[PDB]
Parts: sequence; C-alpha cells; structure tokens
Amino acid sequence: MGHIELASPTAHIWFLKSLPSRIGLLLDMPLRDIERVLYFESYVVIEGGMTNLERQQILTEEQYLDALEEFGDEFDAKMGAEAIQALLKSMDLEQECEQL
Amino acid sequence: YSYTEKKRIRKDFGKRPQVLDVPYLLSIQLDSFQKFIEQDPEGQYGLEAAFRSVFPIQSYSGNSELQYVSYRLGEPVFDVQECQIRGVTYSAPLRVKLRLVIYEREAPEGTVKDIKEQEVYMGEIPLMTDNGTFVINGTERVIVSQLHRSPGVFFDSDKGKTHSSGKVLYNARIIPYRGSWLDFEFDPKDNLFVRIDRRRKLPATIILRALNYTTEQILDLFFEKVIFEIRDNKLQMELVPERLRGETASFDIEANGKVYVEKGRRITARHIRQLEKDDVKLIEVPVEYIAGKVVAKDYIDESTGELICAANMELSLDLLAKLSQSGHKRIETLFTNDLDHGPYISETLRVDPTNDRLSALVEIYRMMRPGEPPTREAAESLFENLFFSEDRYDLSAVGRMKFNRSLLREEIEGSGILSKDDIIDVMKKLIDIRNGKGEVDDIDHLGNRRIRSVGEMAENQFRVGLVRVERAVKERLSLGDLDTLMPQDMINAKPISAAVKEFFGSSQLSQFMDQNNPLSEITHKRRISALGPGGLTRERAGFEVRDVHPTHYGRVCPIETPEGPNIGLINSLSVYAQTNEYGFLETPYRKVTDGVVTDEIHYLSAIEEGNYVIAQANSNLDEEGHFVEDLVTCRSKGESSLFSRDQVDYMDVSTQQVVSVGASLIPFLEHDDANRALMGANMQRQAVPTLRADKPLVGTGMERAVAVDSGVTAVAKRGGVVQYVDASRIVIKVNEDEMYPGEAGIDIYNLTKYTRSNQNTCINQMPCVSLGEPVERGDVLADGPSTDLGELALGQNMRVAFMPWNGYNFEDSILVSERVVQEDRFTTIHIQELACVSRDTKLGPEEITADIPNVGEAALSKLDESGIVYIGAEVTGGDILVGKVTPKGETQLTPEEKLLRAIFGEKASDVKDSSLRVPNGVSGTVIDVQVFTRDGVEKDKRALEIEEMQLKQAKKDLSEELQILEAGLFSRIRAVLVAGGVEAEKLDKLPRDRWLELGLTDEEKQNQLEQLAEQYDELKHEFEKKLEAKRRKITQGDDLAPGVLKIVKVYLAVKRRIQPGDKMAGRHGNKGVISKINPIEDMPYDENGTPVDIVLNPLGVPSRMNIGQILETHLGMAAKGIGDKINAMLKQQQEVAKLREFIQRAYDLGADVRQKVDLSTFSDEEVMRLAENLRKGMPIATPVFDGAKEAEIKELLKLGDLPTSGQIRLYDGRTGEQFERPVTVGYMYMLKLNHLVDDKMHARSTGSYSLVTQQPLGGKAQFGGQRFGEMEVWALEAYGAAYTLQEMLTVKSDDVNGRTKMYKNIVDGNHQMEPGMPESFNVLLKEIRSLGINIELEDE
Amino acid sequence: EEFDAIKIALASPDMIRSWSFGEVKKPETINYRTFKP
Amino acid sequence: IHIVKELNVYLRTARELSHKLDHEPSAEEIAEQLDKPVDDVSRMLRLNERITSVDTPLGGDSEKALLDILADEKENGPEDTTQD
Amino acid sequence: GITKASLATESFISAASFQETTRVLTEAAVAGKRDELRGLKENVIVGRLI
Amino acid sequence: MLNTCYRILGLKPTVIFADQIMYTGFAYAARSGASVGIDDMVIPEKKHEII
Amino acid sequence: IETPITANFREGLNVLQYFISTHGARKGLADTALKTANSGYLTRRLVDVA
Amino acid sequence: VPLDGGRFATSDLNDLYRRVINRNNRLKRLLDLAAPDIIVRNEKRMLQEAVDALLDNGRRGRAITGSNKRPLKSLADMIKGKQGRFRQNLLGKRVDYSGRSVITVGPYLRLHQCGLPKKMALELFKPFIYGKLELRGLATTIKAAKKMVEREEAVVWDILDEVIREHPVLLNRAPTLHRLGIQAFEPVLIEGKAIQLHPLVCAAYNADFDGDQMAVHVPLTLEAQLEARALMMSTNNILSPANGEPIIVPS
RNA sequence: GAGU
DNA sequence: CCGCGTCAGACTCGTAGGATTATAGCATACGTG
DNA sequence: CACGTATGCTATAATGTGTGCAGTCTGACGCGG
Ligand SMILES: [Mg+2]
Repeated sequence: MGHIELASPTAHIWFLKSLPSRIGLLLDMPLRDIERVLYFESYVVIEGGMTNLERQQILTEEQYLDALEEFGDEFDAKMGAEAIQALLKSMDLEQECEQL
Repeated sequence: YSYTEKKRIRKDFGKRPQVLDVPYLLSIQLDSFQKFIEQDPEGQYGLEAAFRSVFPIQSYSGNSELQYVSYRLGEPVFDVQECQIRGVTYSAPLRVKLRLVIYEREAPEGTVKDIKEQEVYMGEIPLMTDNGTFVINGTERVIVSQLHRSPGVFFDSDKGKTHSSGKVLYNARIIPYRGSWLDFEFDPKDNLFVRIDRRRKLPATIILRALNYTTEQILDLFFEKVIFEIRDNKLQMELVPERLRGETASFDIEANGKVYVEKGRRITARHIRQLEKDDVKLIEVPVEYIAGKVVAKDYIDESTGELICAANMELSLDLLAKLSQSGHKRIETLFTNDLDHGPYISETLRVDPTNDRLSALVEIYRMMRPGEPPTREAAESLFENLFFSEDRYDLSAVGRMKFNRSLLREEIEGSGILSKDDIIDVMKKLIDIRNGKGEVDDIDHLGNRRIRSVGEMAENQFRVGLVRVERAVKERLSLGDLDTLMPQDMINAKPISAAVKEFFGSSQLSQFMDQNNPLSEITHKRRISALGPGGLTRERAGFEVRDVHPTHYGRVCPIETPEGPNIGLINSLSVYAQTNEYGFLETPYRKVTDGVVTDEIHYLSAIEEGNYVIAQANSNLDEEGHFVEDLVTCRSKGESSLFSRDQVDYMDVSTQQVVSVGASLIPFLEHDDANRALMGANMQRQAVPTLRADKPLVGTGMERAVAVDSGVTAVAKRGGVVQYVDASRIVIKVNEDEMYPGEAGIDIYNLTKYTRSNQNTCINQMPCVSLGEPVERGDVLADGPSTDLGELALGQNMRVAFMPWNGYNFEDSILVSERVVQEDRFTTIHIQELACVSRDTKLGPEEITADIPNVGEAALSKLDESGIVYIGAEVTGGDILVGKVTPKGETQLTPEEKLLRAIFGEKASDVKDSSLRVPNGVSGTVIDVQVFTRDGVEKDKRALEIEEMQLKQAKKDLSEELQILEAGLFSRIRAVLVAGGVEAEKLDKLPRDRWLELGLTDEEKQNQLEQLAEQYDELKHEFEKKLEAKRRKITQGDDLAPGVLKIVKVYLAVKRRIQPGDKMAGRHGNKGVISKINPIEDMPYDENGTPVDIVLNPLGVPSRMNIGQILETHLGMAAKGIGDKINAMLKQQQEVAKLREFIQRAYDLGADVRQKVDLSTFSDEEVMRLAENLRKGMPIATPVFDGAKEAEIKELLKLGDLPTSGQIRLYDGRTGEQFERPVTVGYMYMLKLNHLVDDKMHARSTGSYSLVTQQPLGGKAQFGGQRFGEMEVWALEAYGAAYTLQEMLTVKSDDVNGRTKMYKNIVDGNHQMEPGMPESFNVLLKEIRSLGINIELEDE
Repeated sequence: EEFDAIKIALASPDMIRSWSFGEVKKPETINYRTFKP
Repeated sequence: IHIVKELNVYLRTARELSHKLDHEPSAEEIAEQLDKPVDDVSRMLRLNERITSVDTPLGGDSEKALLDILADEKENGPEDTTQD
Repeated sequence: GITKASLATESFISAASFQETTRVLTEAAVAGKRDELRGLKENVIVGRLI
Repeated sequence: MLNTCYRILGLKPTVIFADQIMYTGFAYAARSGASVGIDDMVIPEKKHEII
Repeated sequence: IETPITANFREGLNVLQYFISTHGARKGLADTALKTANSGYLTRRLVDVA
Repeated sequence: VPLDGGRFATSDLNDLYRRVINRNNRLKRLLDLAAPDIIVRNEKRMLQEAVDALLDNGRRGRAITGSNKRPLKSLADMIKGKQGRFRQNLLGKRVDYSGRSVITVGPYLRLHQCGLPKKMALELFKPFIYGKLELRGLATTIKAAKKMVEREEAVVWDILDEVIREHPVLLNRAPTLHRLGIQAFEPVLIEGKAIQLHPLVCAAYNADFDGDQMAVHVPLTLEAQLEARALMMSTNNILSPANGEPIIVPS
C-alpha cells in the first residue's frame, strides 16, 4: 500500500454520515451542526476559557466578530475539520463518562 | 384466386366474411421514420420541426444571428449491402443551408450589413431500410417503439398515503413534453399546495400571487358568495335553497310569514323544494350566526379611510357592528360547506406567508434556489422562464390537446406555454374532484398512455445535438468577428452526430434485430416497450401497469409478452391496431346504423371507445341486414353485457383483432390456456429455419401475410413473364399494360444467397418460379429462409403419437425416430464469423504470414502462401484459419531452460503465434473470406486474389445489366418501328448497332423513339460511372481502427444435425428436449406399416390445458389422410376429371365455409400443379377464434377414411404385438428452437483466472467455470460435506499455491488436499484498510 | 499463514503510514509512450 | 502539452476537411492535407483513444463488468505451474 | 427478529457479510471487536474447514 | 409403500425396490397404449341446463 | 371478477372469454417472476440466523 | 490494463484518486502562495468532497458521475451489496472442475447413476488422465499427455473409463433450495452431448426436461469423493429432511 | 432470451 | 406523533460490443546520449 | 547540441452558477424537532 499526505485534515465519511453519527454521537453534537462547521458556514467554540462562552456552541460569521473585540484572546473557536478534530482530541472520555 | 394461390390453395374453416384485410405489418416503423425525414413546409415534422424549434438563433450581444433555410440528405456513400459487409453505418450526409445575418448597433435594426449564406455539413443520419431496420456498424438493428405517460394533465391520489389516517390526498400533475413539472396536491389538513419538480412544498395561493392575483380576486375565482344585507336592526341573508342540504338548521328558519324549519332540525329534500317553489330570496337571521363566516372582499370606512376588515377574515359581532356603523349594509362572505363546496383556498391563504406578488415571486425563487440572495430581476426571470417561456417549456400539441380535453374545453390545439387560465382550471378541477364531482384518471388507461415511435425519438435526440451546438454558436458569435468569421467555422458536426450515434447505439430501445426467423423480425418490429429513457424501470415497476387492461382490447395483445421481469412492460401490438396521429392507439370498428351493419370502418381511440357500445365479432349477422339474435353481446364503459339490436353502435371488424401477429398464427388458440399460448407464441419466435422449408398443414391463414410483409421473400413488382430464372437471380419481363413506355421494362431481382444472420443462422433466398412462367404483381418469386411458396414455414409437421414410452418421454421429453434425422429435415445451417486482426504494437507490427513456429505440414496444406485458409476447406477445432504472428519481447529464462537451450541449441525465435484457429468442437466448411487492409500497407497475395474476383465479377454483373437492358430496349424500338414501317425480318438483317438512325413519320411514335434513344445513351454513360464507382470501392483502402493494420474475416458454414439435448416444441407452448433417437425398427407403427416420427407424452396435456395441440393433431391427421388419398390417386393416374370431383367435394366441406373454390374455372393443367402440391398433405386454415369446429373436423376424417376419434391401433416395434388401446395419432407442426445442446454444452478443468479476485472467469466463450453461489454452498453445509466445500472455496477457486499443489498431487495419484487462504479475502482486508479501517489478523 | 482471529479497530494516521511503502504525490499513472509507471 | 497541441491541430484540420468532403476524414486524407506522414497522424489518433472503465457493466444490463471477463494473462494455469 | 438476531451475534464477519455492511463495520471498528471465527459463515469466508 | 419398506427392510432393499418399480411402471405404462383424444373429455348433458 | 368463465376448453372459448382469462393468467405469471425474490430472501434470512 | 485493441481500461478508483491528489496538491500550492482565505476554504471543501466520493460515492450527496452518466464505483461499493466482495466473490465462488449442459431422461439408469457425455468427462478428469497415462508409461511427459488427449486417442477412452469407475460426480440444479438439489452419482459415459438424469430424483431437483440444464462438479480429494459417496449419494439420501417423507417417489 |  | 432518511428487494444460465469533446501559438527551460 | 518535456507570457473591455438530467416504487425502522 501507499499513502497521501493531506494538507488539511478530512473527516472519514463512514464515521460521520453512517448513522448513528459516531462522531456526532460522541461529541453529543447534532449532525447539522457538525456540517455547518465543516463546510465553513460557521465557527465552533473549542475552548472558551471564559465560562461566558461554553464549549461546542456554534457562532455565525458575524457572531465571531462581536466577541472578538469583547472577550477575544480567552476564547478559541475555529472552523472546519481542524476544529472538529481538535474538539475530539481534547475531550477526555474518562472524566465525561463519570460525569454522565 | 391469384397465380401463386392456384399453385396451392389453403382450405378455410372460417365463417366470418373479412370486411377488412390485415394491414402492412411493418406500418409503424416505416410511416414514423418517413415522417421524420419528410420535409414538411409549414407543419413542422421531424427534422424540419427541430430546425424551426431551435432556429433562428442570435448571439449573446444580439448583433449577429444564424437563420435556417433548408436541409438536404446526400444519397448514401455505401449502399446497404456494402455497409453490412464492411461494418459501416448506412447513412445520408446532412447538408444544411444557413444564413449568417448581422445587425448594426448604430442603425436601429440595420439588417443590410452582412449576410453570408452557405451549406454546412453536420452529421450523417442513419437511414431506415426497406423493411424497417437500421444498419449500424454492419448489423441490422431495430428501434422499438416506446410507451409513456402522455404530456398533459393527470389527476391522481394515493389511496390512503398515511396508513394511520387513511385519508385520500388528491393531486394534480401537469406534465409537459419539455419543462419543469407542476404539481398540485392536498395535505391532510385540506390545504392546497404547489410543488415544482417535487421540491419543497408551497402554499398553492403563492403561485397565483406570482400571477398577480390579490386576495380578493383569488377568492372570487374559487369561491362563490353569500351576501348579507343589514336592514334596520335585523340581519338579512340572501339565500339559495340548495345550499342548506344535509345540514342541521342552527336557528329558526322563517321567511315573510311562514315558519319552515326549527332549531336543531335536519333539512331534507322536501324542505328545499318547498323553499325553492315559494321563491325565497332574503331571510331574517341572527347576528350570532355570522361568527365564523369568512368575509370575502375588503371593507374600508369611507369616512376615515382605514381598514375595518381585510379579506379572508373571520367575522364577529364587533366587526359586524363596526361595519354597520361605518355605512356598509351589505357584506360578501364565502359560500362554503364542509361537504360540498369545501373551503380549501380560504384555509390555504391563512397558511400563505406571502403578501404581494413580488413577495410570492421571491418565495418561489427561494425554493428552487435556496440560500442565494434573491433579486427581483432573477425572481421575475425565473418564474417566466419556468412555464412561460417558449424556449424552456412546451406541452406540445399532444400535451395541450390532452390537457384541453381533460378540462372539457372546446379548442384542441393551442399554446405550448401555460396561460393563467390553464393553471386555475387545473386547480379548479382538482378541487372539484376533492368535493366529489369528477374522477381521477389512471395511468394504465390507454387514453393516458401514448406511443412514441422511432421518428419522434430521432427528432428528440437531434434537437439535443442542435442545442449543444447552439451554446457553442452563441459563445463564438459574441466574441467573434463579423467579417472574417464564416458560419461553418462556428458549427461543429460532432455534438449532433454524437447525440444521434449515441441514440442508435447506446439506447435500450435500439437493439440487435431478432432475425432467427421471419416471424421473429416481424413481431420484434411491432413491439412496444415501456422501458428505457423517459419510462419505467424493472425495479420501479409495480403490478398494476403490467396486468391486462380493458383498453388493451383490439390495441395491445394480452397474450404476448415475456415471462421474465419484463413481463408487463414489453408488449406486442394487436393486429389491426394503429398509431393515432397524436400517438394514441386505435382499433377498427364497423359502424352500425339502425341495426344495419355498414362496411364503413372507423378507427376509435381509447377515449372514444368508452363512449360507444360495441358488439362482438361473434354476433350472428342476418345476411347484410342486422343482428340475427334480439339479444346481442357487446361491451362499453370497459364492461360487457347484453343489449338490444338497435342499441348497438359499432361492432368488431375481425375476430383476430384482439390478438397480436404471433398469437394469430396459433390455430385453435380458442382451446388453449393463455399461459401456454403465451409461451407458444414466444417460442414460435425462436424457431430456427431448417434445411427444407416445410409448410404447416394445420395453419391459420396469417402464414402467407407474414411471410410476404416481412420482406424476407422476394416479391414481384410488376406482373409479366419470367425471362430468366437462376439460383442467383430472377429476370422478369413486364406485361405491356403495366410496362412503362420509357424503359425496356424488364425487372431484375438478384437473390441473396447464403448469408449470416445475427443469431448465426443461415439466410438464403430460393426461387419459387419456373422459367417462362406468367406471374402476377405482388406474387412471391423467391422464398426467404423460412417460407414456402409465399407461406410461413417455421418448422416441419410430422406424424406424432401420444403415449408413454418407457420413460423416454418423461417430463415433456421427446422420443423421435431415426427417420427424421436420416431425412435431415430438422438439420440446420449455421454461419459463424471468425476474425483475425493484425495490430501494430509497441514492439512492431503483427504479420499475417504462413511462417509460424511449430506448425505441421498437414496444417499448412490448407493455408495458402498468404497464410489464409482456402475457400471450400473443411475445418475442425484446432485447425488454423488465418496465420498470424506477433513480435515477442525479453523473458528471463529459468536456469533449467538456459541449460536445456544450451544443450539443444534451439535458441527461441523473435516471433510468437497469435493465429486465429477454429474454436473447439465447432467444425464446418470455409465458405467465404474477406480482407481489410489499411490505405498504405502492402496487400497480401490473397487479398489481391479476392479483389481480382470482385473486379471481374462486378464487371460481369454490370455487363449483364447493360446487355439485357440493351436487348429489352431495342426489342421495344423494334416494335415502335413496326407501327408505321413494318419490315419485321428485313429490319433485323443488318446489324443492331446501326438501328437508331432509322426514324418514322413526324408523329408521337417518332418522339417515343427519341425517348428510347436518349435513355440508351444515358444508360451508356451511366454504366461508365457506375463501374468507376465499383472500381473505386473495391480499390478503396479501408479506414480501420487506429492500431489495426489489417483484418481478415472468415465465414464458416456448419451443418448441425439434431441430437439428444436439443430443444423442440409446438405452437401451444409444449416444450420438450430430445432424450433419445430411436431406431425405426423400435418405433410404434400402425396397421398399415407406417411408423410414427415422434412419440410425445400424453401426461403433458391435462396439467397444461393446451388442447390446441390435440385438435391440431386430429385435424393434422385428416389433412394428411386427404393428402394420401390425392397421392394415391396421382400414383394410379385416374384422370383430371376424377381428381377434380374429389377435390371440389373436399374444399366445399364445412358447415358454413366462407371461401368457395369452384374448380370449373381452373384449367386442367392448373389442377395438376395444385394436386401435385396437395399430395404431401392438404393444408388447412383454422382462424384464431373463428376456427374449425369438431363436427367439421370429424367430417374431414371420414373423407380420409380415418376414425372419428382420431385414435388408431398401434403396434410396438420391439415386440410386434399391439398396444392394449388406440392411441391418438396425427400430424403436429413442430419446431426446432435455437437452443442447441451444441451451444450449451461446456466443461472446464483448469484455465484462466480473474484479475483481482483470482477466481476462475465466467461464461463458455471465455472458457469459464460455473458459479457455486451462496445457495449452492449452503447445500453442502447442510449435508456436512466439509472437504468438498473447502475444496470449492480454495483449491478450485482462489488459493493459488493450493490449486497448483493440488493439481500436481492429482497427477501423482495422491488426492491430497493442501488448502490455504483465498486471495479474494486478502483483497478484502486491503480494501478495508484503503477505507482507513485497521483490520488485523491476530494470529494464534 | 494461519491465524486464530481477526480484529477491526480505527485506523490511526500513523498506522496508515505503517502500511505505506511510499507517498503518492502525482496523478500520473504511466508514461504515454513507454507505458511504464 | 506538445502532443496534445499537435493532436488538436489534427482535429481542427479534420473538422474543416469533414465540412467540405461531406465525410469524416481518413487518417491519410488528414495527412495529405498537412503534407505529413500517415504514421504521425495514426500514432496521434491512437493516443486519442479514450479509456473504458473496468467496472462498467456490460450490455445495458447491470449484470457484470469487464473485470468479470478479464483474465490475468501472466498468471498461468495450475497446469503451467505444475509443469515447471 | 431474524434480521436483528443475526446482527446481534458476536461475530462481526457474519453480521457484515449478511447486510448493512457499512454500519456493521463502523460499529466493529470503533468497538475494537475481535472475531475468533466460531461460525460456518466465518470459516467459509476465509476458505477454511467448516 | 416405499415408506413401509424403508421402515421394515431398510435402505438397500428400498433402493433396489424403487428402481424395480420404476422399470415395471414405465414398462406397463407403454404397453397400455394410454393416450389423449378429444372424445375422453366427456361432457355432462346437464351442462346447458345448470348454466 | 363478477362474471366467471362458463365455457370450457374442449368447446372453445370466444374472444371475450379468452380476454377475460388473460387477466388472471398474467397476474399469476407475474407473481412467479416477481414474488419468488421475496420468498428466496426469506430463505436467506432464515439461513443466516440458523 | 491494456485491452488487445490498444485500448486501456482502468478501475474507477484511479479516477477518484486522481481527483483527490489534484485537489490536495493544489491546496499545498495555495498554501505556499499564502492565498486569501476564501480560496483556501473552497479548496478545503473540495478536498473533503473528493475524499468522500473516494470512500463512499453516492452517500453524502450527488455521486460523482462518469461521462456515461453512471456514478463512479467507490471503495465502499466494492464491499457493499450484492455486487460486493462478500456476497459475490467470498460466500460464493466460481469453481474449477465444473461443467454444465442440457439434461434429458435416463429411464435405463439405476438410482445411483447418471449419463455423462464423454467429451465433458474428458475435460473434467484431465489431470487424472495425465497421472494414469504416466503410470501406464504411455505418456512420457505431461506435455505429451496433453497432446495425446487433444488427439483424443482410442487408448485414452479406455483410460478414461478406468478412472471414472467408482468416482462420484455432483449434479446440481438451480435454484439450489435444499440440499438434495445437489446429489452425487456414479457417472456412466455416453456418446452425445446431454446429461442424463435418473427419473426418480427429478422430484428433488424439480427437474422437468422442457430445456432444463444442470451443473456437474468433480469431488477431487479422497475426502471429497468419500463425502460424496457416503453423505451425498442419491441412494443414501431418500427422505426429505423437512418432513420424514421419501422424496424419491415415482411420478 | 433459458429453466425455475 | 410527523417527516424525512436509509436500508433491504431468489438462484443459475445467455447475447453483444461500445460512446464524447478539445484544450492558441511561440520562446525559453530542464535533462540525457 | 539536440530531443522531449515544461514552464511561460500575451494588455480595448469583459466582474455571482444554472442546463441537464430525475423520475416520483415499497414496506420498515430510527432520528430531530
Ligand atoms: Mg422445467
């Protein structure tokens, strides 16, 4: 076999579209929501250190501009496959299992 | 009777005088395509239609434009014959005159700027043959007509869509020929919606807002009105008696001074009529009643000028009071009723989120183009361009017509674009249907299903090619120069030619003609298919469309359609049925006026048929008076019953019209179950023509018609006497009265000899006339492959007995006598086609030399110097046909071969071996070879020899043409010269080359000489150009595929004799496989000594319910009995008189024989030729439902001195003793089907394997293994046979090392299993890992 | 050759790189002339 | 690019030829127009031979593709392996 | 029911080979499931002895 | 018959017996001269009446 | 159908009796071709689960 | 692969991969050029679209189509459905030592026999013939034995007759609904191209001779031969496993 | 198109 | 609940090959015998 | 240097897609509002 180095990360469609969502089920994030993030319609908050803005909360393009000046710095919200991968990477399954 | 019928007359048992003869059977195909090419001046048809539809087109800028003038088809570069041989498409070049006109921008419409007019080529269009085929890449192909849902309007409703509720949701669908679909539908809440191209759903009122309708107007359209006058204090309402019906009276209904109904009382008929008779108009009513009535129009306060209430607003006591005091003492509310006049649009307006027209256009725009910012321009443009643009929308005349009649309009034809009325009226009818008045249509009704033939489909694809080129044209016109740019530089032929080639090639409806039988061709071309593009799919097909519909009567055969998944979809046309001008089906009926049945015939469409009551053809006529019986059996509204005589409007023309062509050929169909008859007619199509064309004894009459109309037989254009008969051709000299005064008047028919069919059968035409015989116009001169003296001869009749025989006829199996094989009557001819291609590879060109490594002298003996087998040569599997060699590259020789080739020297040469050889177990005689070389490559010696033949034979053929034309032409001049200056033998003395210098007196006969003189020189110069053409084409170096240097095609002819495993059948759906060929000694034989030919199992009759075969056998025996009586009389040679007496009595036997055949008109010699043919067995015609009855058949048996039972005493050929009881014995006409065991038998030990999966390939032609499928695996698992299973999974399939090891072991005796892992599994893992799933084997 | 069992798990980017014996950086299949890779 | 552009001029020339001849042009007819070798024209037209998918099912019927028929020519034969 | 019972067997090769193959495989891949090849289906797929 | 034979005698006897039955069955079937003509299909006089 | 076929095969059916026969015949024949898939699919599911 | 005619034929996967590579490599270019983010976005969506098409085409939206109109066959399509690897190439396989023909009756046959065309059997038992030819010393080598059987020599008929004795062959008729749709028989060589079937087992096959055909399979190993003779032989398997009734019944 |  | 989506839909045999379009024109640049 | 393959530049103004098809199948089983 060989391989290809992708410049930008990409979602595995089977673990996205093939229901149950798996990726959506794991993040507890509606499928539509994930997709708006992936296709770059809207941003998702990966870590809002300020509890003012919580995790996995979708922001439109103009929503990202408002808190940009206001809070900024202390909230990290991104767009696309990168955002979702990062959100996935940073979720600690043990802890949230016990919480749930 | 005609001259050909004088030779052999069929005896007719029909009783019903045929008012109408069967039409030309290949009507559909020919008429259609004729109309497609036919250049219609005004009423555009086919090609003309396509040009006018698209053209004239203008540029994007609008300054430059292309306009269409006229088109013309070039005559075809290669004729049909040449096309078939070469493998080219038979087509005509399409040249079209076009005019490039340019407008000035500074002048207003300066049309006199630049006008360039010229003729451009753009594609060759395939032409239709004389018999309705197309020749595409050298093979005959037929485009089968299609059947689809007619454009127009259609109302339907899913009967309980939500199964929980089970509420009926009605819908309207407007279906155009070209455009978006427009759907109206109800929802559960009775709100009307609209959808375009079934997108998301929109309130129906939104579309009317697009059409600029305010709320007030919309309600005025769909609703009626209830008026409320407010007088003094009490409220008054304007009343229509028949509104208050089926209701409960809510208040005390009274008028002037009479109280009618009380509170809470049911309003029946009687109350309504009382009220209506009294003439009641206004009624005093309670104010509290209004709460809930919806106001129709807007009302404003004239004082303030503000809205008191908007339209479609529910009224209440406050509003009412307010309205009264503003000064409105009359209020229009919506007439409405839960039951009858349903308030749908009212409720739908409440759901409609749009306000004004513009807002409605935006929402429509936002449906189809969601997300995208709407602009007003774009919304207006979109909506107009959907259904209101000439370009993108077109109902077609058919659509408009069907639509107008569905709406009960008066005007048929009209606009292809939707008008505002049209939409509204469809909504109205939908609403009507919802209320309860009106009914929904069905799709299966032939009034809603339309037939689309070749011409219209070619027209459609041609339009597409035009439209693609149109894009390119507009683009190039915009940027293009006005002056330098020619019109033909912008046009590309490729898109058009591509679209058409792709239709006649890639399309499902275009398929290899089925030609293993005249009937097969004829019925195939009369086929209708619901499949293909713009039609149903097998998957998508339900059961309703498939099944037999009432409308099928007289139009579609109910008994002709495949038992495959194509069961309902493919169907043959009924006999007398025809394509309506708009595309619907229609059937002939005889008009009955006042009981009296006129001979005027009317073709009724499906829709029109429902209107009239039509008597059956079986009704007994009272000698051109009326119906004999007072009660008559008829049908109307799709249902059948008794009527009086005067009530009858029409009657069926023929008894045959219910069935198709195929089914009509089945005699005694009346006594066969339809299942079996379906298979009978289907299998009749697969009958392979035998060596000897035998007519059927027990026929129907349709035999003659089919044969002649199929076109495979050569028939006479003009009657006259036959000047020269030959195996290869027939020259007939025409009679003076029919013979044109121009030409010599001698017709020449070259007969097509031994040629290959698509099913590798043999197509040969035999002459059926004697030299110097007078022949009538439209008589058969030469018989096609399965025809006999003009009649259809698909199989061969023979002596059959029904009885078991030692299980050799177990489950339909057939025991046949050696005699049949000896006489080679079922033996068949097959012409197979083998090709050797010499390609140019990277290493160098392949050569077709006889110089091949490792070839025996025995092999090379039959090959010439070129390396090509000789004509005439017998070959058998393994023999080399065309020697070919290929340049082989390096190969790493194993150390063993290094050592061995060092030992023997024998260093392996540069050339390999790719010679074409006989495929194994086929064996026959090389009857022809054809060679194709490119234009530049030095030709083979054999290729030159073939060209020598062609050139010299072509010269002979053309020379005989001018010779017999010159001879017939001077024979006329000789006669014209006699009319005036008669010197018969004195003119013939000095040579004929110096003849035309002699004239006559200045009269019209002197002008006749000028005409023959002008034509004679014309023929002289014409012969020069014809021969130049011939010579060019023979010399012409063929343009083959790139890479291919030269190709050699060999045609083998194989003689295949019948054997066990071959498949045979009658016409009643009785199949069977030959099990054993019994020696004639063993065959059952009658008292007389005559042995039976076949013994069929009688246990395959009662289950099957095909009794036609038994009737056929009894009638068959009687037919033969009379044949033997005639034969006996001919051998004795009694006298003409005696033969004539017997034969007259015989023809005039039946109770009410239709056809009378008086032998007194026949001259003595004519009687002799007739009897000569009848000796083999007197042929009898049993029409389909008008057939021979038992009484008639028994009477025929008595004339043959045969038993009335038709059972006879038979003796066992083995023992000599008689069988215990009489057996039914007679002649059944049987057929040998295409399914020869030869083609079916296959076996393989080891061979090639598949590419990725590694398991053996499939199919006999690719030397494949059988599939052992999941089903087959489970069998072995059930049994528990573990090793056999594993064997088939591993060593027999993928396991590579295992299979080789196993093979070595088997050759070394030890049957050891050495199994491993199937390679396909490995592949699977890799496919899963390519998916990005880690799937690993954790080992033990 | 002969194993006991089969496991399916998620493919890590790193795991995919392990199977690979080369990175395919070009769409080119073969050469037009010398039909070689 | 060179091959592609060459091939395209062969094509455009073919189009002009076809307009006026009424007939789509032979390899040698195009070659005579360019005053060039027929081998050149032929090789270029061979390169224009466009691909067929191995997976495309055959005969207007979603029955089986080219792969289903296509052999491995290099791989002999338990016969051949056992003979070695 | 028969369909779900077959999908519920611990063998994912049996389940996947039956139907629903895309879903079955996502399930098993995420679970890290291992099939030790007890059933007949499973063995036939790998070309082993029943 | 076959079943009874299987239960009492066993496999081998039944196999032989089955073949034997087949041979004689066909053999007598042929000798009989059994056939199917239009006259066997007897009609009932009470056909018209019932209808 | 409300009107049954009164006639028989030896006597011979008329046009309309034959036509009437067709509906039922064809329905049956189509059922062979089309419904066996569902029968066989049942077989397959049973087999898979057992 | 190159077809004989100079044509090339490729898998759809190669087309799909070519799209992915092109888009990914353009993305690397756009990043090297530091392009504006709207263009970076379009390319990233493009990349995802192509990958998704590669893995499972007609899943997410419109399947990417060929010039034929037909959706390209992606990876998942090769595993999925009937045409998929499992169903088509793994739970069922094409098999060596298999043949097929038209069938006809064999009234004369005994219950454990079937009529097997000579020509068919000659091919099916090819390696056994070669092995025996070498033990007889008639064939010097395998290549010579091959040419000897091609010529179909009279001694080869006698040898073939020797081998087929006591060797069971499997006859199968589709559809194979129950296990008796495959049964084993001792072959009886016959001149003529159709297979002859014993009447009494027509029931089990649902075989009627209106043109039916049957498949022949050769159990190769001593184990398979024994399985056929013991478990699958027609004589041994009389009773329906469904109800306790004899399935071989005169008809 | 061939048996189911 | 409603509505929108995804998933299944018998077994062997056959026939036959095959389709479409178009990318300017010229000067410098890189790699191999 | 040549031959094969590649990279490159061109200057009236031109500045948000569409296009070609899909034809509507069916009874069941889950999944967000
Ligand atoms: Mg059968």
